[PDB]
Amino acid sequence: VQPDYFESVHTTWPMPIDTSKAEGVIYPNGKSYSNITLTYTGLYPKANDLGKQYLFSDGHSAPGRLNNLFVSNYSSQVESFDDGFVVRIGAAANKTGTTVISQSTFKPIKKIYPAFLLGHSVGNYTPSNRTGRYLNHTLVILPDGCGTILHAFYCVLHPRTQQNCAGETNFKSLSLWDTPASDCVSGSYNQEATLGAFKVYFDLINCTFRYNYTITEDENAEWFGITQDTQGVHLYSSRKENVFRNNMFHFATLPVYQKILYYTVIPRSIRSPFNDRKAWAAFYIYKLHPLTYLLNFDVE
Amino acid sequence: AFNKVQDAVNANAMALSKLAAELSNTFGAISSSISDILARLDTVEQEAQ
Amino acid sequence: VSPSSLATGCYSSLTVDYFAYSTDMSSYLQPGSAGAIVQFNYKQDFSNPTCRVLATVPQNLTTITKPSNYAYLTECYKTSAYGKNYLYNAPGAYTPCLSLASRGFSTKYQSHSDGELTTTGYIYPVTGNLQMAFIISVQYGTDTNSVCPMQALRNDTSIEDKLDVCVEYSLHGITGRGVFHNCTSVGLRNQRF
Amino acid sequence: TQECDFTPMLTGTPPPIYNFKRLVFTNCNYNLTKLLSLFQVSEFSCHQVSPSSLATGCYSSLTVDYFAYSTDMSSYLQPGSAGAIVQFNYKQDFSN
Ligand SMILES: *[C@@H]1O[C@H](CO)[C@@H](O[C@@H]2O[C@H](CO)[C@@H](O)[C@H](O)[C@H]2NC(C)=O)[C@H](O)[C@H]1NC(C)=O
Ligand SMILES: *[C@@H]1O[C@H](CO)[C@@H](O[C@@H]2O[C@H](CO)[C@@H](O)[C@H](O)[C@H]2NC(C)=O)[C@H](O)[C@H]1NC(C)=O
Ligand SMILES: *[C@@H]1O[C@H](CO)[C@@H](O[C@@H]2O[C@H](CO)[C@@H](O)[C@H](O)[C@H]2NC(C)=O)[C@H](O)[C@H]1NC(C)=O
Ligand SMILES: *[C@@H]1O[C@H](CO)[C@@H](O[C@@H]2O[C@H](CO)[C@@H](O)[C@H](O)[C@H]2NC(C)=O)[C@H](O)[C@H]1NC(C)=O
Ligand SMILES: CCCCCCCC/C=C\CCCCCCCC(=O)O
Ligand SMILES: CCCCCCCC/C=C\CCCCCCCC(=O)O
Ligand SMILES: CCCCCCCCCCCCCCCC(=O)O
Ligand SMILES: CCCCCCCCCCCCCCCC(=O)O
Ligand SMILES: *[C@@H]1O[C@H](CO)[C@@H](O)[C@H](O)[C@H]1NC(C)=O
Ligand SMILES: *[C@@H]1O[C@H](CO)[C@@H](O)[C@H](O)[C@H]1NC(C)=O
Ligand SMILES: *[C@@H]1O[C@H](CO)[C@@H](O)[C@H](O)[C@H]1NC(C)=O
Ligand SMILES: *[C@@H]1O[C@H](CO)[C@@H](O)[C@H](O)[C@H]1NC(C)=O
Ligand SMILES: *[C@@H]1O[C@H](CO)[C@@H](O)[C@H](O)[C@H]1NC(C)=O
Ligand SMILES: *[C@@H]1O[C@H](CO)[C@@H](O)[C@H](O)[C@H]1NC(C)=O
Ligand SMILES: *[C@@H]1O[C@H](CO)[C@@H](O)[C@H](O)[C@H]1NC(C)=O
Repeated sequence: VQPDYFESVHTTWPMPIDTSKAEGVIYPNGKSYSNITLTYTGLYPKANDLGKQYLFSDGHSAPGRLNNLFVSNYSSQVESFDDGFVVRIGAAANKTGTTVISQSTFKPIKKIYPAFLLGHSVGNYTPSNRTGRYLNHTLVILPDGCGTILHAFYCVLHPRTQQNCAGETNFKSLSLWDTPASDCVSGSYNQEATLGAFKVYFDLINCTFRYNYTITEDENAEWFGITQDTQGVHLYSSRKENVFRNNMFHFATLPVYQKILYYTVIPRSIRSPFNDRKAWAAFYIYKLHPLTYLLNFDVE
Repeated sequence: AFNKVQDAVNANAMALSKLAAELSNTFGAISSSISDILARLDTVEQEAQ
Repeated sequence: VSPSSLATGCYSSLTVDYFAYSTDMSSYLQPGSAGAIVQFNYKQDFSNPTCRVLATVPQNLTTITKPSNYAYLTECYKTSAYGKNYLYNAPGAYTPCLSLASRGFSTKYQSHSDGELTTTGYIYPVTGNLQMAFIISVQYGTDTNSVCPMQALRNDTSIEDKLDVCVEYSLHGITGRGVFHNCTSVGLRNQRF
Repeated sequence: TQECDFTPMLTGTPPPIYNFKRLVFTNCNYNLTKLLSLFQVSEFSCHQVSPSSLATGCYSSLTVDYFAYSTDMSSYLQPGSAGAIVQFNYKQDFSN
């Protein structure tokens, strides 16, 4: 943990919302329009909202060897949900750049899918006296399988009292890892490495559901979104066409009915080697607000 | 001619008086004030009022 | 909405809240009521079309078991430096004292406190057949597919022999009256309408 | 503002319907909670007000008529009823 190294003035590229390109807009469900203009009331971002930036990094790496992870304190930033949010995923994954760690090593910037914990109730970690512990049924959103699987489950999380493992006296954070070299050999994608590394930290007790979703990965623009209402939790994604990737469409409802109040982005460090590493992109989170928008639909 | 000048001034004043007075029509509600409807009824009755 | 229109028509979604509930406390569930039930236990939401049903479940039908008591909450508040601050239900939501109230109640007017929060419960025995309440709400027009009851299902028909005449239609639960004409594709075809 | 006096209604025997009792309150506070905790409501019906608004607002005067009455004769107290109860015992006023 050294969070002044990650959110420094190295990359820090600001990315506001451009409504003239309709960034972060959720499409209406059950219906379509063609070649018209109308007003629509819904949950939308504010125009020119800068949002919040998350910079990720490969961990500490010895020559030829793997060490402890280089994460921020994102596991101790508990944020207010309030209406849900949308995430711009890796817009800088088409140019050159470092992640943040190897300042003299530009590597081709891959995309990083975010991981989330979401809950109604929050507390201290006992005996570490650290805040940020979810204590009842918590919702877990995990990307897996080199970005081909989305796990979503709703369980009680029991901290484990091993070497630190998010439940000892000494407690850095929860932090997740993956290996592009061994876990991401083509032909055999190991789609449980993030799940297993998460299960090192926690016992999953009394899971009400366990859903798995197919994720479409490429290196173009990506938008993810989450809202809650009285029918449950809704998940939104940009489709797979390279044809108007700013439009988000509903792809999942989850039977979660108690009100989500808090969320936590999970700090990651994908444990590539030292010489042949991959540089990492950012992602950007923007909050939704009840707003009226004027929308334009083409004939498609 | 003087009566026509005063007639014009009065037609202008009459349009504004008739605008302001229609905000005290109850139209068959229990009040013309929205605040008293919100303070005296519940949500289902509030909507129809 | 009427119950007989739920029996002959289709809707986008159906939502059912249910619990055990004595029928002789029915007037505490009315909109406009003032007691502890609406304040601390359940407040009905009216933004969608909705129904409220009370019912008795008879002896040998179903595999529903009986609890020992009926039970509701009489108070929920937080203590402050000034005094009590009563926390009231939002429409459709759960009470903020729900985690405290999961500890159970053994006697009438038994309290449970954690930090600022305090809650008080009221129990009384179940006598005779069990009684239940159901809060039902429907949605129209928010989905490409429908929820339909089985008596409202008809087989299938075609339009290709009845173009340019006025017909009734029932298309994936969307019903009405209209004239149909073969055209060129516009709009997203995954959204169907 | 001293508090309202409901102890005539809470002690004694309630009267018959033709000889009903009336109480009138101005300029006082009354604790609606613990009044509701003495009785078990079987039904209510209101006209141009709701009971949750009586609990959260203020008014110039309150007026209560009260009598003993069997709940299974409730439909004889409805407005528009035809029997002996409205004709010879009690007729509800709908001005306020
Ligand atoms: C929700 O989580 C809370 C934890 O915050 C549970 O309450 C704890 O239950 C244990 C039982 O051994 C007690 O020792 C703790 O003191 C309780 N915590 C508090 C803050 O009171 C609670 O049980 C969970 N909810 C449900 C329905 O099980
Ligand atoms: C989604 O994927 C996970 C992981 O592959 C499945 O989790 C397994 O579920 C079975 C039965 O529920 C358990 O016996 C295993 O222990 C679980 N394994 C792990 C690694 O968690 C889950 O079942 C999948 N969801 C569905 C609906 O099939
Ligand atoms: C809905 O379920 C009921 C179950 O009660 C179905 O009724 C049964 O149908 C079978 C087949 O003919 C009969 O042998 C039973 O005697 C019926 N039970 C009763 C109580 O009538 C009913 O068919 C179902 N509805 C539809 C539209 O399929
Ligand atoms: C209205 O009357 C009730 C009595 O039922 C008061 O509640 C009591 O308050 C005292 C001190 O606050 C407690 O010691 C009692 O145990 C309470 N009784 C019950 C049954 O809860 C209530 O405080 C009164 N309201 C106001 C505003 O004074
Ligand atoms: C039931 C006791 C009636 C006592 C009458 C004297 C108090 C008058 C003041 C307020 C009356 C409002 C109470 C409304 C009763 C309905 C209760 C309910 O079901 O919400
Ligand atoms: C008890 C009804 C038996 C008589 C029905 C046949 C006579 C119909 C003629 C007039 C009916 C009007 C009486 C209305 C009955 C409701 C009583 C009431 O108002 O409380
Ligand atoms: C999930 C089943 C186990 C829980 C058992 C709870 C059922 C008993 C409690 C009944 C409370 C219903 C509301 C009480 C007020 C009333 O009876 O009118
Ligand atoms: C103040 C107490 C002394 C007066 C005693 C009066 C006794 C009341 C008995 C008459 C009840 C009248 C209500 C009958 C109507 C009904 O129940 O349907
Ligand atoms: C880490 O925590 C400190 C204090 O807890 C906070 O000031 C800082 O903003 C956090 N780091 C980041 C990157 O948010
Ligand atoms: C990203 O780069 C690839 C190849 O470098 C290119 O084909 C693609 O069009 C670029 N993305 C966009 C949105 O232009
Ligand atoms: C440790 O946590 C307890 C809560 O159980 C709190 O009261 C105490 O102040 C904490 N200790 C420190 C040094 O903050
Ligand atoms: C899991 O569910 C069981 C019900 O069989 C319950 O007894 C237990 O307390 C639950 N676990 C937790 C951590 O609450
Ligand atoms: C259920 O009880 C009723 C009497 O209430 C009786 O007529 C009927 O035969 C019983 N059926 C079963 C399966 O017990
Ligand atoms: C209200 O006034 C009383 C009288 O001084 C005081 O004790 C109490 O703290 C006040 N409460 C609030 C919320 O201001
Ligand atoms: C309707 O139009 C489509 C495309 O324009 C065509 O393929 C189809 O044959 C037409 N059907 C009839 C019955 O004319």
